[PDB]
Amino acid sequence: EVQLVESGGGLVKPGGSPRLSCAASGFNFGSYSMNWVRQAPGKGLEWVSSISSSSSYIYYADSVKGRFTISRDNAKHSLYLQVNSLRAEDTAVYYCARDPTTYGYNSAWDKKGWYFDLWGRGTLLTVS
Amino acid sequence: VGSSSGNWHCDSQWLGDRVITTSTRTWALPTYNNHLYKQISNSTSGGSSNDNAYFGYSTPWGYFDFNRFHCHFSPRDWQRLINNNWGFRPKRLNFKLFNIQVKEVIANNLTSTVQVFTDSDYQLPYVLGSAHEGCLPPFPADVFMIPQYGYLTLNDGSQAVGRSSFYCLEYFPSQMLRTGNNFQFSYEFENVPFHSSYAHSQSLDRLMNPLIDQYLYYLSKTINGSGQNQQTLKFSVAGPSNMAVQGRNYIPGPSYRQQRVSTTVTQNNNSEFAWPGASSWALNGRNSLMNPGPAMASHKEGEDRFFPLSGSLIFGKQGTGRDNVDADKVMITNEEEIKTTNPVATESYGQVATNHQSAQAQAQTGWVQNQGILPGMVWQDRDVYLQGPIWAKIPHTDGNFHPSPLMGGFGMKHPPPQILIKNTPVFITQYSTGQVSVEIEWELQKENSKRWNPEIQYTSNYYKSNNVEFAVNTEGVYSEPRPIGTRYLTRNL
Amino acid sequence: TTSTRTWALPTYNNHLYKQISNSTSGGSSNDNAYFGYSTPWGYFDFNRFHCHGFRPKRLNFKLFNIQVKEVIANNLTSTVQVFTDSDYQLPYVLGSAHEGCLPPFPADVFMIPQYGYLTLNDGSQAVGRSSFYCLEYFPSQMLRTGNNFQFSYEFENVPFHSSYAHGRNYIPGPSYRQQRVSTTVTQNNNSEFAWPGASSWALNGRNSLMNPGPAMASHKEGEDRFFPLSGSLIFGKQGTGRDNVDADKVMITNEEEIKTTNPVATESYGQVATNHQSAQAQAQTGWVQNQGILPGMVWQDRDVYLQGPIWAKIPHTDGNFHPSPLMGGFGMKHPPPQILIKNTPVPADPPTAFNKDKLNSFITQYSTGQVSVEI
Amino acid sequence: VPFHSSYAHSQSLDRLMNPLIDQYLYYLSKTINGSGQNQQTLKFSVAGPSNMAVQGRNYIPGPSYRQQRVGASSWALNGRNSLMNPGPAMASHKEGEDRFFPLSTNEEEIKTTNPVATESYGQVATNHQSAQAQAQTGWVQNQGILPGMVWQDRDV
Amino acid sequence: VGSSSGNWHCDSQWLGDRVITTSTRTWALPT
Amino acid sequence: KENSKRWNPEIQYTSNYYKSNNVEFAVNTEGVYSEPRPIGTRYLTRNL
Amino acid sequence: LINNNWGFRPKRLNFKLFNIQVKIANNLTSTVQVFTDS
Amino acid sequence: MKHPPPQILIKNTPVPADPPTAFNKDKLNSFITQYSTGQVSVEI
Amino acid sequence: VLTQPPSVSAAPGQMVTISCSGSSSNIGNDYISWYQQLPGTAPKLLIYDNNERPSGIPDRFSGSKSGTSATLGITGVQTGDEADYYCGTWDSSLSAWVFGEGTKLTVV
Repeated sequence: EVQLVESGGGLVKPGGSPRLSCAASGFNFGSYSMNWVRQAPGKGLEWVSSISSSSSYIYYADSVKGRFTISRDNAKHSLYLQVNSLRAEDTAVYYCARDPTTYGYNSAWDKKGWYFDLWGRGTLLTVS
Repeated sequence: VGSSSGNWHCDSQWLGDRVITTSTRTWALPTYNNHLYKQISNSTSGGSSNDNAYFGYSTPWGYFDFNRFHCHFSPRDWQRLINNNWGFRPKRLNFKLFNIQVKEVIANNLTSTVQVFTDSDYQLPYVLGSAHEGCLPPFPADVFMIPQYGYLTLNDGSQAVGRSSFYCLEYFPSQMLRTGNNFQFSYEFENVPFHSSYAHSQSLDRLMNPLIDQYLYYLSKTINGSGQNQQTLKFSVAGPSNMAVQGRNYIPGPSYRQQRVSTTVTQNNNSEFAWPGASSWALNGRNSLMNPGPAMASHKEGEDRFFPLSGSLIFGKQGTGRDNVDADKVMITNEEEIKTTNPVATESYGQVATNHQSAQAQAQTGWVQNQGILPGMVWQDRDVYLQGPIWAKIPHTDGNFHPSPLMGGFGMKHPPPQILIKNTPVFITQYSTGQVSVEIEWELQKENSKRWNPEIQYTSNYYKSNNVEFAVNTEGVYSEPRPIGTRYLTRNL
Repeated sequence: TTSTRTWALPTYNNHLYKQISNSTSGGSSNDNAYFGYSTPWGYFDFNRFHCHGFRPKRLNFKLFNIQVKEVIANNLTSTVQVFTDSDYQLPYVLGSAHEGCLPPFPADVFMIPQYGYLTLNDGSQAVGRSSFYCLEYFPSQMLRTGNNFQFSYEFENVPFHSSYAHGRNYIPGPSYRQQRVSTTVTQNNNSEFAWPGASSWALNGRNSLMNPGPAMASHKEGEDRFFPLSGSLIFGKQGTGRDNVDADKVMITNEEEIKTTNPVATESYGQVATNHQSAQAQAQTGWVQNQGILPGMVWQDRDVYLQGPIWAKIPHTDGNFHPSPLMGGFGMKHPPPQILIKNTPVPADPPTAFNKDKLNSFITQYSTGQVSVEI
Repeated sequence: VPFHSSYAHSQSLDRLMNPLIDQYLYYLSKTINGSGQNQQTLKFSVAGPSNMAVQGRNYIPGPSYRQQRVGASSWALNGRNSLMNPGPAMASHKEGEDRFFPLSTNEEEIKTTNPVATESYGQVATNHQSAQAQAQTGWVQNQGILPGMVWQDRDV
Repeated sequence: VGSSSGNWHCDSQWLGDRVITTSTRTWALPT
Repeated sequence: KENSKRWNPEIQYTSNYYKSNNVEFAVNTEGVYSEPRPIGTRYLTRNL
Repeated sequence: LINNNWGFRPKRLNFKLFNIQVKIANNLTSTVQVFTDS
Repeated sequence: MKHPPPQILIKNTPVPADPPTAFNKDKLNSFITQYSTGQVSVEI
Repeated sequence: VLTQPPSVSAAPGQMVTISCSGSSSNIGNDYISWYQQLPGTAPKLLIYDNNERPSGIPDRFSGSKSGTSATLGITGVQTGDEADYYCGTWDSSLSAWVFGEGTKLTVV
C-alpha cells in the first residue's frame, strides 16, 4: 500500500558528506508535503526540515540551518536530505515523515496546522 | 511638448464619514490586432465543447480597469477601513489620463494621437464586471499593460445568428490626444446600500430570551409508550430547556447545495469529481458551473479544512501559473462569517414531510437540497476582499431579485462607464505610454456598538520573517501574501 | 387604547451578571446548545394584543407611583433604574413570543420578566466573536418614589394587517410541507414521530424545528380534525401545565381563512415534470414538497390573535424578503424599544476595615409601581 | 407601471465575459492524477477563454417550473388541482429544436436570461463525498427565486 | 428625600479628535 | 490621530477567535469579572 | 483608543455625587461630609 | 531640529519599451535606458 | 517550548492523563497532535487536530486543548499501551515544528 523507505544511512567520519534519500511508493508523492525527523540515541525526536509539494516552501530547524539542504524529486518519488559539515550531534535515526494537509498554505494564514500521518522506518547515521 | 499635462497623485484622505483615495499609475498601450477588428469564436480555438462555445469580436481598443479594491486601497488603508467601520460604499469618481508619450520602434512620434472616450450610455458590452485580469497594479511603482477590449454575443455552436449585434467602436465620438493633451471625466455612483463589513454576534436561531418560557406549545409525545393503541397528543411548552422547537419569526436565507472538498487530500474520494460532482445551472442547452453562487457559509463550526467545490472565490499567489498549479499556490477564501444567518454551502437546508401519516403509514421526511426565497428569510451578502472586485453592472431585464452581485460588491444599473483607449493608426510600428489617475470618494458607516469586550481586528503577524508582508522582496517583486476580508467588527442580529 | 397595571419587580441574580450555557442547564444536546448571560435587569413586555384593517401609529409609555420595599418596610430613599434602548444596541428579546406580558384582565398584578440574551457558541463554550453587553453601561434614568418615567414612540410605517376573508395570471403563494396530525388519536400512526417526522431548517450544523413556518392553510376544506405538526400557534388554556398536557388542555389555532390564496400546509405545492417524454418513455412527474417564490405568486400573512404577538423586529441584514414575521404581526426594523428596569442594589453594613473585594451582601429589596401604555 | 420591454438580448447570461482575457479567479481542475490507488490531489487552474463554463459570474438565470416537452404540471388550492398555465416565463425550447413546446407561440427571445421550460434548472450535490463515498448530484426540477437572479417577463 | 438627585450616566462619545468617558458606580462608605 | 504613510498593515490588539469556556473581559458563571491580560497602548508605529 | 491613535491625554474632569442613602433602617436626617483639596 | 529641511526626493519616470503586443498580466520589466540632468539652486 | 512530565505510571484499567504546556505562539495558535512511539518502532500518529482520531486508533485515547495547554487522556490502560508519547505543533515565533520533551508511560 503506502510506504516510505529511508536509505543512505551508515557510519561516516566527521566532515564527510552523505545524502539521505526517502523513496515513496503506493500513493501520489507529488501532492504531499514531506518532512525529515531525526531522533538522537535515547533522546526525544527532533524536526529537521520540510519541503512543499512544489518545493517552493522550505523550512529548517535552527540547529541544522545552513549546513543541511533538502530537495525533493517528484518524478522519482524520492525525498532528499543533503548533509554538510557533519558534527557529533548529527548521530540519529532519520525518519521520513509525510504531511497530508495542504491547509497551512491555502486556507490558513496565521497557522500551519501540520501533522504527520505516515512515517518511514528510518535510517541510522553515525559519525565517528 | 515641453510642459507636463498632469501630476502624480497618490494618497488617501480620511475625513469624518468619508474616504478619498487617489491612485496614479504608469501604463503602456500597444497596437492591438494591427488596428483591425477580427471575428473570434471557439472554432479559431478549435471548439472542443458545447459548454465552452463562444462567438464575438476582438477590437484594436484597450480599456482601463480599476474594478478591484487594491487599485484604490493600500494594505494599511484597507486595514484602517475594515477595523473601524460597519460599512462603506462609493459616492463619486474622477478619472484623468495625461502625460501622453507616443513611441515608434525607439524614437518619439510627436504628431501622433491617442483616441479615448467613455461610454456613458452603456451602449457597448460591459466587460468590467466579469473579474478579468489587467487591472491597475496594487503597488504604485508597477508599470502595467492595458488589456485588449473584446466582447461576445449570441452564438449557436461557433456560428452566429441573425439577432447577433455587431459593434464598431470607431462609430462613437472620441477625444484625440497628442503629447500635450489630457483626458478627464467625472462619475457619480448611483445610490447603493452600504456593504456590511461586520459579522453578527448572534445567530438566527438563538435570538430568544434564554430565561423565559414561551406561551406557545409544541407536540412533545405522540404515544404513551410501548404497546398497542398507544397514540396520544401531549403538548409541552417551548422554553429554555429545548430551544430547537420554539416558534420563530424569521428563517435562514436560501441555499443551493455545493460539494465539500477537504483540504487534506487523503480525505477526498479517489476519483475525478471536479466537474462531474459540481453544482451547475443550465441555460439554452449549455451547463455553466455555479460559481461562486448564492452566499452561504463555507463550512460548519470546527471544520475549517473543508471548502465548497465552486462556492468560494480562489485567488492566486505571486508567480502562480495559469493551468494545473499545486494546491499550495492558491489562496482560498472562507465565508464563515455569514454562518449565523445563512445555511452552510455544503449542507442541506432542512427537511419536509413527504407524505400523509395514518395508522398504516409512518411519517416520511425528505431532505431539501435547494430552497428558494420564502417570506421571512434573511441573509448576508458575500464579503468583499482587497483582491476582489468593487462593482458589477445589473443586467438590464424585466425583473431581478436582490441584484447585489454574487462575486461580491455593489450591483449598479449604471456602474462606472467603460473607458476605451487606442493608438491612432499612422502601418508604422507604434506604442504609447502615459499616466492614469483615478479618485473615488467613499462613504462610511461608523459603529456605535455597546459591546463590552474587545473586538477581533485584522493585524500584521508579530513574529520575525525573511520578508515583511505586503512588501517587495530582494528581487523587487511585490506580492500580496493573503486575502483580506472586510468583516471583523460585530453587530447584533 | 390605554392600559394600566401594577408591577412587582424583584431582585434577580442577586444584582449580578451570570454566564449561562447548556452546561449550567445539564448539557442538553447539540441542537439545544447555547451560550449567553443573565442580567439583574428586568423588562416590560406589552407586545401581546390582550394588553391593549388596522395598524399601530403612536406609542406612549408611563411608569409611575414607584414604591420600594425592604424585607417588610418602606424605603423612601431607594431608586429604581430604567432605560429604553432607542438605538437598538442591546439584543432584542421581545420578538420571540415569550411570557411576562402585562395581564389581559386589568385587575391582575404581574411579575416583570428577567432580561437575558444569547450569543455565539461552539457548544457550551464561546468563540472570540461572542459579545458581552453590560446593561449598566447605558445611560439610564433613576427614579425614587415621587419620580415618574415617560417616553413616546413613533411606529415606523407598516402596511395594514389585512383582516378579512376572500389559464390564470396569478398563482398561490409558497409552501413548506408540514406533517398532518389528527385530533382523533386512533387515526394517527402508533409511533413517536413528534421530532423525527417534523419539518426543520438547519443552521451551522444545528437543526431547528420549522415553527410556525410559512403561512399556509391549516387544513383542506371539510377536514377540521387535522392540524399541522408545527404549523399552528398552540395556546394553552388557563391553568395548563408546563409538560405533557393533554389535547383538551390547549388551544390549536387554524389559518383556514387564507385557504383561498394559500396552499395547505400538509399538502404538496404541486407537480413538475421529471423527464422528457418519447416513444421510449412515458411522461413522468414528481411532487413539489416545498416551493420558493415565483413571479405571479400572491399570499396572505398569518392572522393575528387576541393572545398573539403584535410586532416583531426585523434582523439587521443585507437582505430580507417580505419581512412580516411568521408568528404573525407587524415586522419592523425599528420596533417599539425595549424598556429595561432594575432595582439599584443597596449594600448591607460594610466591614469597618477596607476590603478591596466587591460587596456581596445586600439588603433584600423589591419595588412595586404602576405602568400605563397608550397606543 | 414599468415599460413593457420589447427587445431581444444579443448577449447570453453566461457569455458576458471579455473573451480575450484570463480571470484572476481559480477553479479546482484536478482531483486525481489517475489510474492508481491513492492518486489524490488538488490542482487549480485559471478560469479563462479556453474553458468558459467554470468562470465566476455575478448573475444567474431566472426561476423555473418544469413542463413536459411536446403529465401536466399543476398547483393545488384547497385540495383542487389546477393546471399551471401559462406559468412562469421560460424559454419555449432549446436553440436548434423548434418543434418542441411546453405542454402548458414561442417565447424564445427570453432564452438568454431564462431557463428552457422543459429543462432542469441545474444540478446540486446530494451528499458529502469521502474516501468511502463518491460524489452524488441530483437534478433541480424547480427553483424558486434566489438572490442574484435576473429574468424577462412574458411577451405581449 | 423622595426625589432623585441624579441619573445613571455611563457611555463613551467618540467625537473627532476627542473622547468623553463617563462612568457611574455605586459606593458604600463605612465608619 | 495616526498620520502614517506606512504601506504594509499594522500590528493591532485583537481578541482571539479560538473557543473557550469564558469570554475575555466578561463575567464567569459565578458573576466574577476578570481582566485576562495587561493591555499596553503601543501598537501603531512611527519613524524615529 | 490604542489601535487608532498615536497619542491621547486628558482635558477636563467633571465629578458628581448624588443619591445619598445613610443607614438596618434608613436614617433620613443624617448628613455626609465631602470636600475637595484644590 | 524637530522639523529640519525636508527631504527632496527625485526619480525619472519609467518609460517602458515596446510591449509584447499580446496582453500579458505581469508588470513590464523592459524600459528605455534613460537618465536626467539639470540645475539646482539652494538659497539659505 | 512544549513541556511534558518526563514519566507517567498507572496500573492497568486506570485513567492516565498526559498534558504538555505550551506558549501562546505554539499551542494557543495551532492545532496540536500526539504521537506514540514503541521502543523498537517509528512514531505513529495518535491524535490530530486537537481531538480527532485517525482510523485504526482505539476509542480509549482522547485528546483536548484548552487555552495554552493540550492534554492526552488514556482510559482502560493496557500493558501494550506502554510507549513514549510526544505532543507536537508548529511554533510561529521559532517558525519551526516543535515536539514535546516526551513522556514515558509505564504500567506496573
